[PDB]
Amino acid sequence: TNGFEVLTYIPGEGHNLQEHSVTLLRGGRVKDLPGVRYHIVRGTLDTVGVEKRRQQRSAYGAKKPK
Amino acid sequence: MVKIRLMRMGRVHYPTYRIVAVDSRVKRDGKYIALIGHLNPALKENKCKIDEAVALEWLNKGAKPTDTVRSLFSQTGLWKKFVESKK
Amino acid sequence: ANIKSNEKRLRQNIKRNLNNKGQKTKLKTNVKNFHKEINLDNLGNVYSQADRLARKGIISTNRARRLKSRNVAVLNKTQ
Amino acid sequence: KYTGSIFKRSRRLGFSLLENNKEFSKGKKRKTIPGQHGNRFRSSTMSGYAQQLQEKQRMQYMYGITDKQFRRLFRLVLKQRGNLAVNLFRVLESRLDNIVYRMGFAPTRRSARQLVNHGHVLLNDRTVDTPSIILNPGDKVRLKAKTIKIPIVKAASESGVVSPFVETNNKTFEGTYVRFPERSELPAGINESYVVEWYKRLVK
RNA sequence: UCUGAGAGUUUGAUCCUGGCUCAGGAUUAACGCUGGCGGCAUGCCUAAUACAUGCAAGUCGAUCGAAAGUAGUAAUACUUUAGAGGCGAACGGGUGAGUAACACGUAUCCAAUCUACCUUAUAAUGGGGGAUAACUAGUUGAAAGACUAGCUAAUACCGCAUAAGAACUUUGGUUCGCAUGAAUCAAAGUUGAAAGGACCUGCAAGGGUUCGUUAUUUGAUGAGGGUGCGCCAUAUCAGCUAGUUGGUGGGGUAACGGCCUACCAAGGCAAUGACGUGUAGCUAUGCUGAGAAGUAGAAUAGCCACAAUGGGACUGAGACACGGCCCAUACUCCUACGGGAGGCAGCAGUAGGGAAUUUUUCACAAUGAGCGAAAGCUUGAUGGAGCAAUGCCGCGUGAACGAUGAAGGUCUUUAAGAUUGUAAAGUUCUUUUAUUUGGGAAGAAUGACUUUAGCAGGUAAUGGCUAGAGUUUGACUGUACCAUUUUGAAUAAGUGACGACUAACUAUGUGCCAGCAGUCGCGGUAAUACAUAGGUCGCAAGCGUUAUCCGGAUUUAUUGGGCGUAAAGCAAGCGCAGGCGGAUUGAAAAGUCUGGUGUUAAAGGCAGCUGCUUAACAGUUGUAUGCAUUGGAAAC
Ligand SMILES: [Mg+2]
Ligand SMILES: [Mg+2]
Ligand SMILES: [Mg+2]
Ligand SMILES: [Mg+2]
Ligand SMILES: [Mg+2]
Ligand SMILES: [Mg+2]
Ligand SMILES: [Mg+2]
Ligand SMILES: [Mg+2]
Ligand SMILES: [Mg+2]
Ligand SMILES: [Mg+2]
Ligand SMILES: [Mg+2]
Ligand SMILES: [Mg+2]
Ligand SMILES: [Mg+2]
Ligand SMILES: [Mg+2]
Ligand SMILES: [Mg+2]
Ligand SMILES: [Mg+2]
Ligand SMILES: [Mg+2]
Ligand SMILES: [Mg+2]
Ligand SMILES: [Mg+2]
Ligand SMILES: [Mg+2]
Ligand SMILES: [Mg+2]
Ligand SMILES: [Mg+2]
Ligand SMILES: [Mg+2]
Ligand SMILES: [Mg+2]
Ligand SMILES: [Mg+2]
Ligand SMILES: [Mg+2]
Ligand SMILES: [Mg+2]
Ligand SMILES: [Mg+2]
Ligand SMILES: [Mg+2]
Ligand SMILES: [Mg+2]
Ligand SMILES: [Mg+2]
Ligand SMILES: [Mg+2]
Ligand SMILES: [Mg+2]
Ligand SMILES: [Mg+2]
Ligand SMILES: [Mg+2]
Ligand SMILES: [Mg+2]
Ligand SMILES: [Mg+2]
Ligand SMILES: [Mg+2]
Repeated sequence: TNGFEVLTYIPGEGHNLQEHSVTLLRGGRVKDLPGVRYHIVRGTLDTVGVEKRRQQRSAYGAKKPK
Repeated sequence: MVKIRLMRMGRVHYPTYRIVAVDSRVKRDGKYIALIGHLNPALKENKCKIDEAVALEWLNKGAKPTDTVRSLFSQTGLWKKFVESKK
Repeated sequence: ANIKSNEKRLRQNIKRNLNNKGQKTKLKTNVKNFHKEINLDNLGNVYSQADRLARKGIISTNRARRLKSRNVAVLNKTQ
Repeated sequence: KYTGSIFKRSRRLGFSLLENNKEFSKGKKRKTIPGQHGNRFRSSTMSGYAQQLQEKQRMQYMYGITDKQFRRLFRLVLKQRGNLAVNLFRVLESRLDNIVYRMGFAPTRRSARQLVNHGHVLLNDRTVDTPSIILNPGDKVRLKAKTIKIPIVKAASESGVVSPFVETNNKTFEGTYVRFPERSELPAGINESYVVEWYKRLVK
């Protein structure tokens, strides 16, 4: 929302990003890629959740199987 | 224009008052000059631990009480001492 | 967005300003006449206007006092 | 709010609620740590943190307490005079639901908590519903009358088996308590004092 | 009587220097998953961005004319208020934009000040005059209004007589001071006040209580000024200042003052940091720390500043005035196109910005304010109720009995077996929660007012003072809570982790692919680090992740570190200012120590106690720190 361009890793297996989309970044720092220092909160706004996940879901954003 | 009056310092659904000499234009629950003594709406008896010392000085100085403030003075008998000291 | 008390107060102060301005102008013209053709006679009139205005509040009481003291200094120097 | 598998946690730590009712059982007389990975090696040499945390759980599971409640009580007892190693033991054993079980009017500790929560217990001069009130030796904690007739009073009225620190005046169910519990009435299930130091690091 | 925990990580392995990360707390928090309730508290950190709509300061007929309405044959009785007048609208509420300095905290001197109402005490409250609101009529308009001419009233306004005391001077005394200078007279000169209302008695005349007024007197509160000390970063900002420095006479201000003026001069500040830049409301305090201190200035409380932006002034005791006035700028809106209206940083709410922060609520019932004799009246202050796990605290999803082992799931030590697991199934019990029934408060354990009783002043009457009786008043509220009230386990468990730091491991799938990660690092076809499953562990109506602050960090080391080989001794010297410095004697007492007094607002801090079922919380008493003044000590 400011005027800063940051390279943010999409933390998960599979994404719906289509070059033009809105994301809700958080804090972090992936050690493999140099320069990346942010993570995308999954399953919050336009970005979808990470289904097919039953472990540590509260972090990736998946509705309780119930 | 010192005015002996109250100041609410309790909590939700539980008031608690303190007789205190304060100016008229100062907000309630703000700054004051001298402490007289506290009050409790539900202390059953002795509800007003009065001072009986500086209060007479401030009333002699010309402090104007309030309706509820005056009320407290009368059951103990402070009104009597003030009026007879005036006389 | 307006209060009758405020509106009424404005309407009253116009009339008060007119009357007080008249009183102030008399004092100004009187002290100037006095110090013009200096004469112990005038001095009295100066006292009357200054004291009267000071009581009514129109003029701050201290200004009347300083005017009174200072005007009397000129007479003693000249007499 | 509590676990519903007390056998499992008692089997893990190894110590039950002092009658071995959850250890004897009617089956297999199992005294191994639960789960598939119970009959393995690497038994001893628990780190200081490991044994301290295991021991800390023992203290707060013997009574059905939440750790946050434990921190509150420790913060309370810490400040007073000095080496208060006689006070917090009385404080930890002063729980109201704990006293009813030591009173001999409940089959189990957490069942006594349920009766406390349901309003079947009284106090010297008032009534008690919350199962956390800190008691002081001297209060005539008299039992209810409409609960003396309920279809579960039989073992309840069998309080002849009672600890010496809970005096009842048997058959009158007065149930006061004096002569605070010595370490003898606090068995080797949890009898250590460096758990206090564990909370000293974690809780100021 | 205080009072401090460490570990992982460079190397084939070791020691040291050294940086990074973690274990603990905390917030005005946000996000993901999940979600039952109650007691407290908090809740636009961003756009001082713009605002629809509705409320947020009025009151007195016991100041005054008139008008209107209801009764009355009338005289008149009662009620109501547009307007004149008094008082209050400068309090209270909100926001922190600006501000780096007497803004603020602290201690002070105001011989350099004000203060309406309030306190005490002391003289008066006599008599006249001229006007204008409301009203009528006319012009101009849809209306707001505006203009013109007449009519009235006073506690509105303006003269006059009168000064107990006042103010300004004159005459010499007094007591003097800190330099200007104050303090007190005795006499004199000069100057200067106002208004009545209500009620009782009295044939009347007259008298009286009370409210109010003028002139004073005492204090006190509140406001204003000056000064010492403390109070950010930056030299990759070295000169700044021409009303700036001083004197003279004058003007102005509540007051001193280049605050202003005319003249005479050339100074003032600055390396002990001026000036400039950037940033920021300050403080009591919040979080953290063993301590020294670091950090943010939530809530609330003191002080300052501001009210769309920038100026000016009236009224007033007090404003240069948030919801008063005038002007300009910007912006929006209405119009019948001539003219106007506007300021939510008051309570909600809307739009927008944001990762993100609530009712377009009820009542003055309690506390507080303004006006009133009371009746009262006005109070988005205030008190409640909504909303939100936002934080702290508390309670629940059940109790007993119950297989040397139901089914299912996961491993099978290839029949056996384990493990989930008293978990479950099943037999009984209870209802904090949940659904009916009956009762039902606390706050209003106050009260103002109005008939009585008594005292009490003055007394010829009325008001004030205590007791009893009454009207006695509730938004919360048929709410908290209570009872053998019906039904019934019925209405209630999630999240992180399991290689080490760090409590807790196996299988399946994948095969340097998909993915994890706070650090070391896992994945190249036998992965306890990935995905799924079972088990287990850490928490719990909360759990993780992210952001920020402190500790750990002795990692800016005064307390409390180093400079040969690890970062760090200028290439060396002459050296002003600064810092330090031989021995003895005397005085003073600036440091230093100690006694007395004043102050350091309240809340918070620590200890004790009380009250809420205990707690959280609220109240209660205690509890320092520094500064100034005064009296001593004399070792350095
Ligand atoms: Mg004036
Ligand atoms: Mg290595
Ligand atoms: Mg940590
Ligand atoms: Mg009216
Ligand atoms: Mg105003
Ligand atoms: Mg204001
Ligand atoms: Mg407020
Ligand atoms: Mg704000
Ligand atoms: Mg006044
Ligand atoms: Mg007249
Ligand atoms: Mg005259
Ligand atoms: Mg008059
Ligand atoms: Mg000069
Ligand atoms: Mg700012
Ligand atoms: Mg430290
Ligand atoms: Mg604050
Ligand atoms: Mg703030
Ligand atoms: Mg406004
Ligand atoms: Mg608002
Ligand atoms: Mg505004
Ligand atoms: Mg009220
Ligand atoms: Mg909560
Ligand atoms: Mg809790
Ligand atoms: Mg059971
Ligand atoms: Mg099987
Ligand atoms: Mg009541
Ligand atoms: Mg993971
Ligand atoms: Mg795994
Ligand atoms: Mg640190
Ligand atoms: Mg440090
Ligand atoms: Mg070092
Ligand atoms: Mg070197
Ligand atoms: Mg050298
Ligand atoms: Mg060198
Ligand atoms: Mg030399
Ligand atoms: Mg030298
Ligand atoms: Mg204090
Ligand atoms: Mg408190």
